[PDB]
Amino acid sequence: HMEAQFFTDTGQHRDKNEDAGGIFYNQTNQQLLVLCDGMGGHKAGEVASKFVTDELKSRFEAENLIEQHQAENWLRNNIKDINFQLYHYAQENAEYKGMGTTCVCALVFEKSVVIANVGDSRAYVINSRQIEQITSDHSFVNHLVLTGQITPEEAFTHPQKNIITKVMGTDKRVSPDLFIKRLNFYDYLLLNSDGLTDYVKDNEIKRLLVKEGTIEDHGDQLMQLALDNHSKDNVTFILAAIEGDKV
Ligand SMILES: [Mg+2]
Ligand SMILES: [Mg+2]
Ligand SMILES: [Mg+2]
Ligand SMILES: [Mg+2]
Repeated sequence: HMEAQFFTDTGQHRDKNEDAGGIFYNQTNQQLLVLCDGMGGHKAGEVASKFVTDELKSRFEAENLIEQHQAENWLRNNIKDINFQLYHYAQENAEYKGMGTTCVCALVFEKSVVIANVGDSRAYVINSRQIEQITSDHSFVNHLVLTGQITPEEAFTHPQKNIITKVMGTDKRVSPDLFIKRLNFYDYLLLNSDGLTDYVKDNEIKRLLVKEGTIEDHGDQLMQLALDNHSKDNVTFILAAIEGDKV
């Protein structure tokens, strides 16, 4: 496990916080990082994001040991099952129909992390020289950027800029993206909702994290930066320190 902390804020421009997440431990104290952005454009976004977070917490705490070679399958299978359960929970309740959430999550190992992603929340690794986004946004504007139809600068003002193209809960099937990332030579692992990176640029995050400070120092400063940039969304992230391999 890593030293890690969860940070969330409703933001100045939202009535409710539909983001969710947490840092959970299984029976041998392995660590699972979870972050979910519940959909505000649809009903009951906080129900959906906390449904997925609660399910991942309960399922992970019931495990004794998930070794690195089992992690991709554990995450893929549990995300698919949770999506299935959430879809039918929504179908069975008219006030929830259409609800959904992103999910980015990470199982932590000594030398690596295994990440699953559905939606436009993000995972990054950062060191003093670079910041690498591990995940790829399942968003309509990312589709437009990757197919050459708009520039990445246009995506921030596009009328469909908040639309996402893979979401938990909205269909009985989902295909999460799975990533394995070696942690060697990185300093921080960051999971975040788009309320952060829609308003704070990658190089701003890198510059903040290369400064001295504890995880709580960095997280409070990073949260204040998103708010100073007038984020119009809920802002949530987990910041985790990667321990340099000792001599
Ligand atoms: Mg949301
Ligand atoms: Mg977005
Ligand atoms: Mg370093
Ligand atoms: Mg959001």
